[PDB]
Amino acid sequence: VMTKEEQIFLLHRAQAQCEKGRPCLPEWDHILCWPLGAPGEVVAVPCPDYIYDFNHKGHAYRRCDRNGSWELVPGHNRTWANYSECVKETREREVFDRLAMIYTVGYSVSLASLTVAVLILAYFRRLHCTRNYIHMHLFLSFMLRAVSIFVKDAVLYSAGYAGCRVAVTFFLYFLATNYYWILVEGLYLHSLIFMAFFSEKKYLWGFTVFGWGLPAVFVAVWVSVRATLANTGCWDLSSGNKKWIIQVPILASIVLNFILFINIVRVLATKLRETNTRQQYRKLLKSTLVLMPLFGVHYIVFMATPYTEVSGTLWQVQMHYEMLFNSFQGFFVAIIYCFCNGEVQAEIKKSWSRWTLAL
Amino acid sequence: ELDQLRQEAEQLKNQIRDARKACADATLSQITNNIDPVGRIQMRTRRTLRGHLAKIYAMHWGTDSRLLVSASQDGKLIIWDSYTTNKVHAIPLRSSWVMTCAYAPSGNYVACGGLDNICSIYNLKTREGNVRVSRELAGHTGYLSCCRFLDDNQIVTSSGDTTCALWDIETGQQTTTFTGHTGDVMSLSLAPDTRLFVSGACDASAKLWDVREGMCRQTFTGHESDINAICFFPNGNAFATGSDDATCRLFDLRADQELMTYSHDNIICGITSVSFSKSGRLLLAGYDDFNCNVWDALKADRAGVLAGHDNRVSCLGVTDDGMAVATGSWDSFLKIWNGSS
Amino acid sequence: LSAEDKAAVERSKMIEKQLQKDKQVYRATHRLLLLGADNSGKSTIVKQMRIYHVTSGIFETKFQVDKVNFHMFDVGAQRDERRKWIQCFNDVTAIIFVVDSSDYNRLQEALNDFKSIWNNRWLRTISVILFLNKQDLLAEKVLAGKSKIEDYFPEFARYTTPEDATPEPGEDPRVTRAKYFIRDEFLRISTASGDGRHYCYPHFTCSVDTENARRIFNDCRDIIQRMHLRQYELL
Amino acid sequence: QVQLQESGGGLVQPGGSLRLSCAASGFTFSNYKMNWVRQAPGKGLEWVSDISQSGASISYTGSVKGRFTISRDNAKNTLYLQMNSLKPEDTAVYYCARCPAPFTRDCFDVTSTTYAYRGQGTQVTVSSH
Amino acid sequence: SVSEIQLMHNLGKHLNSMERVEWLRKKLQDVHNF
Amino acid sequence: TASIAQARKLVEQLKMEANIDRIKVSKAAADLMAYCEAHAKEDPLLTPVPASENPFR
Ligand SMILES: CC(C)CCC[C@@H](C)[C@H]1CC[C@H]2[C@@H]3CC=C4C[C@@H](O)CC[C@]4(C)[C@H]3CC[C@]12C
Ligand SMILES: CC(C)CCC[C@@H](C)[C@H]1CC[C@H]2[C@@H]3CC=C4C[C@@H](O)CC[C@]4(C)[C@H]3CC[C@]12C
Ligand SMILES: CC(C)CCC[C@@H](C)[C@H]1CC[C@H]2[C@@H]3CC=C4C[C@@H](O)CC[C@]4(C)[C@H]3CC[C@]12C
Ligand SMILES: CC(C)CCC[C@@H](C)[C@H]1CC[C@H]2[C@@H]3CC=C4C[C@@H](O)CC[C@]4(C)[C@H]3CC[C@]12C
Ligand SMILES: CCCCCCCCCCCCCCCC(=O)O
Ligand SMILES: CCCCCCCCCCCCCCCC(=O)O
Ligand SMILES: CCCCCCCCCCCCCCCC(=O)O
Repeated sequence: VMTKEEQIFLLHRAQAQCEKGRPCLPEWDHILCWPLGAPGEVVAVPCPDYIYDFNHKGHAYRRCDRNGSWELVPGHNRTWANYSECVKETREREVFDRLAMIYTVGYSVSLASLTVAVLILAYFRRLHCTRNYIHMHLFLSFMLRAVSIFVKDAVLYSAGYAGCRVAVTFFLYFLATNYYWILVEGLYLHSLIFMAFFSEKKYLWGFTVFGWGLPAVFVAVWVSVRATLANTGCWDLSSGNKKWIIQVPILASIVLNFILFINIVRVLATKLRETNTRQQYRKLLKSTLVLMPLFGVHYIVFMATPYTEVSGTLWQVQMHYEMLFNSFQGFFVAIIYCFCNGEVQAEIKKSWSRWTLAL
Repeated sequence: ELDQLRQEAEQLKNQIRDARKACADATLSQITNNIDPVGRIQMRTRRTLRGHLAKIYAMHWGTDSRLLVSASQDGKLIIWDSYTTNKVHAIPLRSSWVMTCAYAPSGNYVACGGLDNICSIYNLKTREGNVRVSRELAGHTGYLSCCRFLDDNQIVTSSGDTTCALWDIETGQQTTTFTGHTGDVMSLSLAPDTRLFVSGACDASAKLWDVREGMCRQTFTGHESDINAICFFPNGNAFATGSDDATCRLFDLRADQELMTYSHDNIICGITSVSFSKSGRLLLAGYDDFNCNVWDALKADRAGVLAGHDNRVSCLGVTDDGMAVATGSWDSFLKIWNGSS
Repeated sequence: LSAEDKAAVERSKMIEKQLQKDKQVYRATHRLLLLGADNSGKSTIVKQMRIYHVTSGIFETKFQVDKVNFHMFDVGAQRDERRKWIQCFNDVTAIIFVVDSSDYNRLQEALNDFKSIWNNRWLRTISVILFLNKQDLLAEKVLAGKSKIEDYFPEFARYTTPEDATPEPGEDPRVTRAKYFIRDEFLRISTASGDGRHYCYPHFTCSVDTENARRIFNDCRDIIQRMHLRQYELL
Repeated sequence: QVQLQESGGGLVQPGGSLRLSCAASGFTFSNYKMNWVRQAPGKGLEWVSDISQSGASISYTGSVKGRFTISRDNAKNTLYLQMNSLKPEDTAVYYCARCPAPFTRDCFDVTSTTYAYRGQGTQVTVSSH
Repeated sequence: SVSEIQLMHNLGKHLNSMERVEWLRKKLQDVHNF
Repeated sequence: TASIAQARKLVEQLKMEANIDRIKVSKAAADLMAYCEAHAKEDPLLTPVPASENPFR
């Protein structure tokens, strides 16, 4: 589609094109170089053809009446013209508002649960460990992603100002960091299971650097590309294929995390077979379901889905599925790894019992 | 022959039992009903010593009530500053399976030992401040369970071979050998005068030994299981012992029998360490339930509980001045407790 | 902060750096415990792993497998009573239990010892590696036929070889039957309790095969992986 | 003081029956596990049978499985071992041993050379005359 | 694809377009008379 | 075997413990009570010391 700004630069260019029984002197109705004028002229000029709207087919009927003098049937008016042949969205706005509501509720619930879990894990010192450190990092990344999405929704909705681009780049960076932390979780799990183990549990600094820097690295790369090549208005509008600079890394991370999840499931099944049945199948299903939200397996559904049109079943179902699952992932992970964890429950029980006995 | 010997032994045991029962005119719990109760005692953790990697097995306090040594099975013997928590020395041990440590009364030497059956003594006042093994004591056929310094040249040690020996650091050879136990000697406690000391073994029996003479004077068999801990009353006339029966028993040398028994139905876990306060009124005993209890030495009532450990409290020591109590656990952390008004 | 306090803090920081180095070196290493009666080939496996590398109280033997250092301790001089010093090994990586499979008359003693080590209060979370050592002697005794397990174990008359048995190609059905019967007798004691927090890894050993080190390495790797997995509540 | 006094023994024809007994004192007999041990002439101590605190779980060695019956009376604090169909190989001094600690499931060193909480045992000789 | 980077792009276009139409309605209402 | 030697040694030890001047529990308990009452004020644990003197702040 044309941008409104381009459609008025076009009209300015169109306006400038002709800047400078009776044959009349056109009319120039703030749109179109139509120099037609004649004693009894029926002027059936075609549609603008330079405007994105006003479909090109058909013709703007107007009339130099008799004598070549603009017809005017309505009293006390200046002229008359059948400039309606050319001229002859709520569902999109409704679905967008519904997506906004659902994913906002989801992100708010996730933020609440995640801040609660972060406070819990930070208070108890016994839980301080590399695993809990990465869990707190993931929770903080989710919370920052949610807050950045909120700020973006507040700044953009409800021309190249600084706040717009700042909010856009912050949201992009926080989303990238969240995805990279989701990937680092699976990377650390695979390390502890396979190739490593008998090694260390401390590549911790390296994992943190990979989770924080490289997101910022390619985010700054994309920002520089956008500011040097196009730099047109806010950065929320796609201009060319430069959008893939931040999306290709995210897709690579998602596929790598899915492969790591498959490998972990295979290792778990092999080990369950080793130590030994319907109970074995039930335990394997439970473990798989519990590990699913950690690796973000739901992203594998629409990973390779292209940019489908808005008025499409695939687009709508994808948007619903994503805005639901990606939003509730924070809540699910928070629950699983802070209320369903035996160590956290035991620590909370101990603290509550000691507080009650002291009081 | 053996039949007559066993008959004579049983007759002498019955005679000793009758003699002990004849003097049992009144129990401590009966006369102590007119003494004011101590009430609930609340203590908080003032210092949290961390840095150990393996389960802490033993510790000992210094005569100055400032420095303390903690022994862990990680192969390290660290000295901690109870006030500022700063570490003074980190002695690397040759044997990682250390089970006990001792701090010299003068603060010049420190001992340690364990499954290696060797008592390694390290000097803390070397010429260049480089701690090194001053003397290695060998000869015991069992794991070194406990040791306590009598002076800068003599040290008593207990081993799992059911025998204790009086060592000489200058020469490095046993001076006196104390025998009579049938089970593994867990720990011992020296009297304030260093002339007599008591020790417990894995036979539900505790014996009194003479350091100068080396002869057993009295034997107490009030417990039902192995005696793990033992502490001497500040005056040197009585002592309490901890056993796996979840019950502490106070024994008197003059009466030659038990005075009080400290146990609660809810407690069914074994006892790990015991200690007497400066006055002796408070009997602090560690338990395997991840916490420690403070028992009234005169009322036999739970005055308080020192909880907050992630594992069993393997050791417990009170300062010479009673300013605070140190309790170590297998969680690699050592907690120092002290009450406030 | 006074000068004395500053010097003390500097000494404490140096000690902390030394302790951090020691912590790295310790977490980089693993420990093991070797148990078994005198009739078992404990010293044999000790010498085997020593010469290859791949009074006293306690002996120590260090060997490396795939750049991983392992420490195995063997009781050389200690009293018969083991209820006390056994608690010291409540945090080891695994307990290597060697048994003389050819000693029928003493097999019950080994079974009782394994049951005691398994049902201990402090060894509830420590895995035990069961090595059915001296398989050649067991095979020779079974082929001879002079002594039969039916006398020492009457229930053996009804035991059948498991379906998942993988016997040595040149192995007689009787030898595999007897060895799997012993393995199942040990497992029934190992599997009678535990709730899955600690497992047993039985293996057939002869005290001369060089793969003992590889077997111990694999057992330690499996144990460490299962422990890491239990932290995530996946097992 | 903990003491165990075994009872029963003497000459008994092979294949007959013999009932042993042990008197417990100095401890709460109900809070400790009881195990039977014997020492055959020329051999070391060997485990015979065990009985739980309440007697729910009972086990016997393969040599005496189905031949001996172990039972305890928490009220009387006495342990019994009903032995029937004795064999000449059963000749051994039967010793009664107690678990070192209460409320536990493992009898570590009940069959030790110098156990502390065990009785003197009684002579049991299965010989045909 | 990234569903959140996409939703942002899709909304950008709806909104701009609307401005392209609302502006179109204005020039229509303007050209109705003038 | 040293069984006879051990039996004879135990008999000798019993006689040493039998011939001793034992004291009634009434007096032994009274001494401990008097000791606990005398040094009660000198026990920082039994009686909390003000924070100004307590070194463990
Ligand atoms: C039940 C929980 C634990 C799991 C499922 C997530 C919940 C929160 C989801 C499932 C269905 C969702 C609703 C589906 C449709 C709409 C209509 C929209 O115009 C406003 C949001 C609203 C009302 C959603 C709110 C969130 C919702 C209730
Ligand atoms: C996704 C990452 C992690 C792996 C693949 C390499 C990345 C960096 C590659 C793959 C495709 C690439 C993009 C393809 C095309 C364009 C359009 C051009 O006008 C600006 C650069 C830009 C936007 C590229 C930037 C770098 C890019 C995103
Ligand atoms: C893409 C979405 C919708 C579906 C994916 C389902 C996943 C969870 C499925 C697909 C393939 C499955 C694996 C296939 C084979 C095995 C080997 C077996 O010994 C243990 C289970 C295990 C390891 C399965 C675990 C679950 C698994 C990974
Ligand atoms: C798994 C790792 C190794 C590789 C992942 C491959 C990624 C980069 C692939 C998989 C699906 C692909 C997308 C599939 C379809 C389209 C629509 C097209 O109009 C633009 C490119 C675009 C948007 C592709 C970009 C690259 C893409 C995201
Ligand atoms: C680092 C922690 C800070 C947490 C940041 C989240 C605080 C909520 C901010 C939400 C702003 C949303 C604005 C919506 C539009 C408006 O009401 O003006
Ligand atoms: C370093 C900590 C600071 C935390 C920063 C987050 C504080 C919230 C700022 C949100 C600003 C969003 C502006 C929305 C538009 C508006 O209302 O003007
Ligand atoms: C959350 C996972 C289970 C539910 C599946 C998510 C999508 C279900 C329905 C999506 C709406 C599809 C659009 C067509 C019309 C409609 O149903 O609203």
